[PDB]
Amino acid sequence: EPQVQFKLVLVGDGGTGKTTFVKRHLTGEFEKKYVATLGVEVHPLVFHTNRGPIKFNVWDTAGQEKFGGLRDGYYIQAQCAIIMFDVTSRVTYKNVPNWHRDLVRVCENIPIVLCGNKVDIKDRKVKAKSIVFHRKKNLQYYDISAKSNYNFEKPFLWLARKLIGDPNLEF
Amino acid sequence: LPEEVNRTLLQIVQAFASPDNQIRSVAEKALSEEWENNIEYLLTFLAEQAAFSQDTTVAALSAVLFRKLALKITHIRKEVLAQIRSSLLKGFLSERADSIRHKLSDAIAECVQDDLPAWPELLQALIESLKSGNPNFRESSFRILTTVPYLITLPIFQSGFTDASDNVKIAAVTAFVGYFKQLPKSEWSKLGILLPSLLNSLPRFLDDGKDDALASVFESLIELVELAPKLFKDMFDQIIQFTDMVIKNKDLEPPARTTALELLTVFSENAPQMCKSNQNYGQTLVMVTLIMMTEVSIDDDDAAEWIESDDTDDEEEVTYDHARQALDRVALKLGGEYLAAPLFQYLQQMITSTEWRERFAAMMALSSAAEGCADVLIGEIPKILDMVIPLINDPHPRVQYGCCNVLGQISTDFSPFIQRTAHDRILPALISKLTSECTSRVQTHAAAALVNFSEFASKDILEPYLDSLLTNLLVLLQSNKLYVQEQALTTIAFIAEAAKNKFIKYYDTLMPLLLNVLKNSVLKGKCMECATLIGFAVGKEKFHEHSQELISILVALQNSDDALRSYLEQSWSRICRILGDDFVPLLPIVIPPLLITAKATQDVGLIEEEEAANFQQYPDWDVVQVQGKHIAIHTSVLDDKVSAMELLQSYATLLRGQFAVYVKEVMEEIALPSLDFYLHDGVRAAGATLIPILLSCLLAATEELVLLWHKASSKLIGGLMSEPMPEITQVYHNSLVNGIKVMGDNCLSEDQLAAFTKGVSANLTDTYERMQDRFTDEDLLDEINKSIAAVLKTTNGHYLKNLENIWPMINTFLLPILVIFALVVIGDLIQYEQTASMKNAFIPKVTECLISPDARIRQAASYIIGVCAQYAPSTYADVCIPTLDTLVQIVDGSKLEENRSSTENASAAIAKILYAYNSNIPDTYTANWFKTLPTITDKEAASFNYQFLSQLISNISAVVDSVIQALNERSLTERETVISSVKKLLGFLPSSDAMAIFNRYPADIMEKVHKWF
Ligand SMILES: Nc1nc2c(ncn2[C@@H]2O[C@H](COP(=O)(O)OP(=O)(O)OP(=O)(O)O)[C@@H](O)[C@H]2O)c(=O)[nH]1
Ligand SMILES: [Mg+2]
Repeated sequence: EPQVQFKLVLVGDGGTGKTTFVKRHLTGEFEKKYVATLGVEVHPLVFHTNRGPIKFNVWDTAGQEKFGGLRDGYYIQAQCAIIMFDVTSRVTYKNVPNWHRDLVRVCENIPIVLCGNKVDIKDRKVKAKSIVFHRKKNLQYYDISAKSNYNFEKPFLWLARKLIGDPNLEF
Repeated sequence: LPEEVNRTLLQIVQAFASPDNQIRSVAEKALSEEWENNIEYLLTFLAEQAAFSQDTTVAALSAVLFRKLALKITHIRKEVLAQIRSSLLKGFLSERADSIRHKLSDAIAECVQDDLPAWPELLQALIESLKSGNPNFRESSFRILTTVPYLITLPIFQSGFTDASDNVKIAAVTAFVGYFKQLPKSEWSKLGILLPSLLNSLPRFLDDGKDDALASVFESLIELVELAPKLFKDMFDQIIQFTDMVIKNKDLEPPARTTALELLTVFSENAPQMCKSNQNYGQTLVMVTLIMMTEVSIDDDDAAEWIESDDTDDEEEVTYDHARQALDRVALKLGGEYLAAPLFQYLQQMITSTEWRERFAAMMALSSAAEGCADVLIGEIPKILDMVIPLINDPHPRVQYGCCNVLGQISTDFSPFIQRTAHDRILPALISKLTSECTSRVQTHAAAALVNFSEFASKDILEPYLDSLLTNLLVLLQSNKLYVQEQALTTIAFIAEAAKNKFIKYYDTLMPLLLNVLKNSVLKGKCMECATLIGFAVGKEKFHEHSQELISILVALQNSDDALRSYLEQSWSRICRILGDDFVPLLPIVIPPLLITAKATQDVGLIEEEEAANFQQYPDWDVVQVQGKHIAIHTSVLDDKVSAMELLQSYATLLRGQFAVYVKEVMEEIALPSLDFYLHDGVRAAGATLIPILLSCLLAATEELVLLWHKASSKLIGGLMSEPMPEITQVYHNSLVNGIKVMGDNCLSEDQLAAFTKGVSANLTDTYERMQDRFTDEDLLDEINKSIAAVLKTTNGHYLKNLENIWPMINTFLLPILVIFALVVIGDLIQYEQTASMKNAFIPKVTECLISPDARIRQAASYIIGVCAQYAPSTYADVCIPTLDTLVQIVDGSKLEENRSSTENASAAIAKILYAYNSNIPDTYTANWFKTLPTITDKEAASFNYQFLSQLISNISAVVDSVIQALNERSLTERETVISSVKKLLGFLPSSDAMAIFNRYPADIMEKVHKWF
């Protein structure tokens, strides 16, 4: 039904919360256990906007190299992307440039949102100060939390405005 | 390839794309499981597809897969590598889609390698393609040189930077920077010379109106500054002037302007001395960030939209947000020395503009620069307030909010000096923004800024402003918007510490406003907390006017569908501190949830190797490795267990006998099992402190007590030998002490006394050993002293027998911390004439200790000599009476803080000897003793001295004063009889002689003296 739909590739280090983030959108439930994704899982997410139903086909990829292997082949014909990292794990932020690099290898120019997940957790290792890759690459950045729903929709809303090219789009 | 192979692979690669998980999973198994035996065929295929397939999806995927699988090329037969190379290259030079040529180039790059054979046909293909009339050929060749910069090892790049295709230019620049990225510095000066051609190419992008492509070039240039800032030295002014020009041209789209800003910003992070040696940088940087910070509320002069929204940031204000963090970043790197001047040159101007956006911008710019420039601005502080505070009343609410922001920010950044010197200007300013005349956003932000200020302000400074603060915040409390209610409750709770007394005044209007908010988990909790803090502040009787309502909302809140839950518990607890035993009927509502949590088991489970690598993503769990295995505890759950126990313990403490109902269950299911929580010492400690408190709860209510105590003591004692943490061992002795004190006389049995001795010895032994390796140790031994002593007393000496078996250990200690220990033990021994067996083993060392240069050793020593005379009068006279002269000397910096304690025990020690052997002494002595009064610091000593003073009854004014001093210094107490003896002496003197003695004393101690005599 929705006639406006986009391939969205969701990448980032293992355990940063990518699947939890998507499941939360899909069903509203929060999954507590970590069950690594194998390769990719494709989930359609439909947003009801003031410009109609917008569908993001979310390609939830595997962050653990051992389950990835061919991840890069999922990038093909993606129209937008989310790079996720974990605000409580400095290493995930340190890998952001590698994720970014690989995505643009395939998807030349395409809107990308950088998300720092798990801001619901007390001891932040990646402080707002640290986070500046978005400035060096013109990416949109957001703090998010799959657990508390903080800025839950911001990444999709931003991408929607960008891809429809209408700043008045509202969810 | 065989034609069969092709259609199987082609199907798989096509299916590799379904968004559909089945079609694509089937192809996934097929690739991974069916396709060392087949890999060369597969690589040869995917290279063929990418090169020759007419289908775009297939061609792209194959090129991408080929590159990916190649890194998973060196182990491939050379005949096949060559064929792969040749087809990739034929593909490249044929007719292909742009994005496919890009992906071919990516795949080609995976075929060039240090260990791989030379491929001079590639080199030749690149040079030709760079001269092709097709941009995509040119662009794609640079892309290859980017990925494999070694192929590079001048007119090519200069033609590149100048190319009519933007795409080619961006790729030229990308390749140019990639060289520095990948090669060592020794190679850098070889392309370095090209930087001016590159920089000189830049104005052309603005002429053609190609600012998106400019942004990409700025991205590359940003990377280059972070690698080789010095390369830019000669043209630094030129790049500064160029970025300035871009940013000011505000018909350009944001990306060229935001990336230009980032280019500017990044010089401060990578060459601070370069920036500092050039006044142009500072001036340009401040100017451009100021201009961008005015780009707010565009096409909305009233700020209607901003006034109507919540107190979060508007993410549409991109350039503004970028400019804020840029100015902050540069200021932090360069300092105020360098930036204050250029900063202020501009602020002075913009504070006075007729455009509101510029008055705002000025506030936000100061806000951004303040921390980094603190080294200078912490002194130009009146000047800053002279600019800022006038704007607090700007006709425009966003300029107002802006001014609040600065006052908030600098209250933090220039603290505590700003609190001392500008409270008189800052507080009234912020407080005036609280009135409901102002807009919601401004009231809220001013209220926030009062928190920054209060954080580092003394209660004395805040005091005259509190009623004003409070009356205004109550009005904020009545707003219909939650972000104001919440911020108001944050401030009232921040101020509740000071206003502990000024609530009674505001109570009757505040408390119902609070109850209405409760009738936003964060809101409700903060509201609860204000409510119960106000209730404590105004005391129980006034709290009763709404206690029943508050209670019933709390009860409903706890039983409704975790930040809040920690507020309910703290509040329930504060209500208990108000209500006293009137809380009793609430227990069955409040306690059971606490019991559930406090009964969590330690949950240790086997994690699997590999699963341990990822457990790093459960932060409530912790993992340890034991042998070849890993085990995990749910640590968070056990922290919560401690939390619950801390609450149950403070319930038991407050409610005394009233808590008895819970004692057995809490004792047996919570306190005692907690002693076995081997992975978690918080638990173990909480378990131990609970024990004596539970017993004293059951005692106050009423064999059960005895059973529980026998169980609890034995688990405590058992813990002593096994416990790894000496901090915990100290808790267990403390807990035994406190238990013995609750339970009384002869509360331990013989096995217990033996098991205790072993424990003590294993603890003494390890303390010795830790210290023959080098407060923690002093304190433990302090407690072991207490438990030995506590145990001695309940046995009434009988523990003397056990005490021996460990006498060698004690004796080693005797011959400073180990010494003090031992001396203190021996004093306790004597207190309970059956120690003769040991007299000979210690008095030589005790008598030595008497004259020790260490006060603490003398103290413990003289105490021993004094206790000898008191409890073992006759088995010790050959010692006490000789040493007596030594004591008269130790007695004489004696009356000085450091050794006041030691000389007071000696004093009491001689008073003890004088008592035991009353007229069997060779009497000067008692007059010596007397000159050692008053006893004002050691309480047990003072207790004996004034008893002895009272047995005995020129030196009357000194007799009286001796007692006045002890009472007033609170060393003998509870002002509870030597006074009776003194009043009799004063009885035998006239009205006027009696009076005159107190003539020296000031009013306050004469008030007390009247109530003493
Ligand atoms: N506290 C907190 N936990 C989170 C949040 N997001 C995810 N988690 C937890 O983090 C763990 C990892 O989540 P996943 O979503 O499976 O991680 P993933 O990024 O999909 O990992 P891969 O599939 O291996 O690439 C799970 O235990 C989640 O419950 C969050 O925002 N806050
Ligand atoms: Mg996943």
